[PDB]
Amino acid sequence: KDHRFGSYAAIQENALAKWYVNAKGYFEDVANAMEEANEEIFITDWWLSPEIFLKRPVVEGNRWRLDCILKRKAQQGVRIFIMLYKEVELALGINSEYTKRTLMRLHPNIKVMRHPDHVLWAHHEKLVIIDQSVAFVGGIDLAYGRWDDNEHRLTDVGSVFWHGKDYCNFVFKDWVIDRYSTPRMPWHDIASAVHGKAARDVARHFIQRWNFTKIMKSKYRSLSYPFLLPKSQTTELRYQVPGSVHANVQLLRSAADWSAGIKYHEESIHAAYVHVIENSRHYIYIENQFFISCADDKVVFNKIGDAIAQRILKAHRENQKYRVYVVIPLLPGFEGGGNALQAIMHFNYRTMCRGENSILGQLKAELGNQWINYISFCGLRTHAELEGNLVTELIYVHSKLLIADDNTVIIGSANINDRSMLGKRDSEMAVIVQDTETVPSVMDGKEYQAGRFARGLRLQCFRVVLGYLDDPSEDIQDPVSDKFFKEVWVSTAARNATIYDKVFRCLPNDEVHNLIQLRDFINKPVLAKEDPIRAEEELKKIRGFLVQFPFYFLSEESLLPVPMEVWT
Ligand SMILES: *[PH-](=O)([O-])[O-]
Repeated sequence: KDHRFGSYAAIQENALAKWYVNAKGYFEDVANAMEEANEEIFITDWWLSPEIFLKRPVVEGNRWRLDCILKRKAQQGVRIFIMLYKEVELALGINSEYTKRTLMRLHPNIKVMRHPDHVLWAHHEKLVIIDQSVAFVGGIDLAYGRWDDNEHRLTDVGSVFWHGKDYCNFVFKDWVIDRYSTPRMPWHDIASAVHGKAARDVARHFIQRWNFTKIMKSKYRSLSYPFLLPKSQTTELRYQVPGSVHANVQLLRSAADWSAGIKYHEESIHAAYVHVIENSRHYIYIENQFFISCADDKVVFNKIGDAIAQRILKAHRENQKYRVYVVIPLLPGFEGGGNALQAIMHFNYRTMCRGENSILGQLKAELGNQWINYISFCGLRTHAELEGNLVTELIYVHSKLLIADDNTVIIGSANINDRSMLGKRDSEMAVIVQDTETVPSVMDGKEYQAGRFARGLRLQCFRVVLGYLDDPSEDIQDPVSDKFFKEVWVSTAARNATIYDKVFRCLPNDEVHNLIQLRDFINKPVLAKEDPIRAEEELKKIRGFLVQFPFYFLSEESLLPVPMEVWT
């Protein structure tokens, strides 16, 4: 049938849905949903690490370690199906071959596929579906480094939260791991759960890929790899994710012949994103790992960055208040080294501010200097003391999140880049949630009926990044007023950025325009070391994690050197 946005799935009205800010709650609920499975567990991952703990701090021994959960459910008769991305032979990587063997050795009811063969793009969706009745969709893999809570801690010297290989730091530091010298990289991300017919929609995507891959590879043609069947739409599971509310939901994906055997590619995530931006009335809030857009229909093609610029110019033309918040990582992570990092920085900046085609280029040409009233670009950072020394690290924004108007959300695996959005490249999954239940709220000082689901999630985002967890939240209730935008959002991002720059002289920043200035810069003395008493006094004025994004880091470098589309 013909569905909205050309999705493979219909709008499911009054579906029960949940959101997650960071992995702590997500992994706990996944663990409890799996514990209650009776028939089927389906898992997809870009990377899966079998020994991660889903509940922490650890008690009850290995009861909540991922491999032990799967094994005891398989032992009860639950059939477990796992699809892993097959990384290049030359990748240091994801170790999918080892992980497959580990998993299938736990019990015969556990069946694992890897795809694609290389003798290309990737499978990027991160899904857990239980009994085709509860499904989790997000940006969070069941993998090392992902677990985090809203404190985004840099340290763990008792090994209370990140045992062994789970203590990771994927930030580039070779411009030219041991937990006693080096802080971890915190993992900031977003996920969701859906129930009922919506969950059956997630299952259908997983079944389509499973059966497609089964018939395409010799090794999976045997009876031992079951042919999967969708649960009849006529028919649930004795688990409801606590905290869920009813809303209109719709599954969306990126998929194509190579990834799912469909003849015409699907790019319904992309379509949904452009639609939500175009129809927003008050604000959009983006947290995303990448920010590669602004189409020249030669090297970049997706329409999101141009939709943003054009929505702002409409607000200006109608003399309307409209805000765009953009939170991305301060540096790209690597999980080619430095030339890979630089290529992604090229395209992120190309979308933001480098070129007349940039978002800022387009706004300037029509708005000149008034662009500051409409958009703010940020990353995340934090600090701590490690073994008597002040340290800082960026917080990796791994999210793939769009919120509009406190009433519409898109959560999934798709990054703002062509790889995720065009549909023909990496395979991806997202869900759009549109509120049907509203609460009395405020929007530019005016009475406003906000959506239960989207407002709750936007407020939790705000609390995390602005520093209002467990605090009176009056200052953050209105997401578009001059008072909030200037005195809370833009002020926090500038204040924290200034403090971190002064205390740590950390990269990235607006002073370092070329790689040779970088080397000299980092050899200069650092206050955090020279006068820690004073540094610690200055850091007491930090509130939240938000920091203003530096437009001019490696300004003068041509950040390009492998085809371009690998980076875009
Ligand atoms: P994904 O795990 O690369 O965004």
